[PDB]
Amino acid sequence: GGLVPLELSYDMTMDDLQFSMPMGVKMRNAVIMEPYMIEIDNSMEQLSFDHDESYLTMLDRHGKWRVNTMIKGFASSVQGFVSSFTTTGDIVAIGKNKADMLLAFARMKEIGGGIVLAENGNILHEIPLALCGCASSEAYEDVLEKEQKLRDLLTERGYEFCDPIYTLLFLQSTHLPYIRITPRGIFDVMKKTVLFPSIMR
Repeated sequence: GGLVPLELSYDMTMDDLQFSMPMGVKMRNAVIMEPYMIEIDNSMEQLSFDHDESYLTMLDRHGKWRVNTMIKGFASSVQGFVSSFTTTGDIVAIGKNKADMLLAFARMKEIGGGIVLAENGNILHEIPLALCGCASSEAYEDVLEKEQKLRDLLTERGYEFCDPIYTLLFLQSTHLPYIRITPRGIFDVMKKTVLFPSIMR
């Protein structure tokens, strides 16, 4: 557990894992994304491993809003993956098992923020916020280790692009084409309009 956990005003529940919009974001490379029409049944607690469409939920750090969409091409067997290591402070949850996503979120809060990869009821890997980037040169090695391991695991589970941290960091960047996830919902960068909107929690 955590003596000093991330004191978010909310816990992530199954109600934050309701997916309904027919459109998701598809990775062209590590950062460039385009709209795509979801081709699979996004009502299931567990998604199949024979495709590369994963649930993606973006959650307000303050718990007011959330965006429930799909990301195609991030991975094909990531069960639960949560990161609070964003420049906005907002929370990203990606995966194919809603229970593992909830578990990774709870564990992320327990360790005081950061990155948590969970799988089949267990925590596969975690990086506390202090080790997600090299804030202190003293910790460089540790950072590197924590990072590389994460890479390896994500690469084993279908992440084929160069840098998943890059991906996560630029999901909300409305100046990079072609579609982004914003507090107002998914966002068409070229037409500068909200597509399907966010949900008030």
